[PDB]
Amino acid sequence: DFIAEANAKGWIMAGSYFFDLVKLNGSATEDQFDTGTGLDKSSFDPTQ
Amino acid sequence: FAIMILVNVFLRPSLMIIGYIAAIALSYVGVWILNAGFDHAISYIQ
Repeated sequence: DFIAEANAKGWIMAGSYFFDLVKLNGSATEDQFDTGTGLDKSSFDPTQ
Repeated sequence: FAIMILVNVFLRPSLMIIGYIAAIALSYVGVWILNAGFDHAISYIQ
């Protein structure tokens, strides 16, 4: 979709799409575990 | 050998004035170049 604005946009910002272009040409050449569960934040003190 | 220098010393002052005023605005516009693209130039980066 970025191409349409690039047309409405000009050529004096071409560089700012550089990593977008790599996102395209590269695509032209181209066990699950829970993370952030929060059980680590629990606590257990035996001395209490 | 006198020519290129005699005009030289007679032009220079006005010339930096010419390069002064424009420069103030130019760098002005320069900032906005950045404002034109920076947020889109860091899109995937952020």
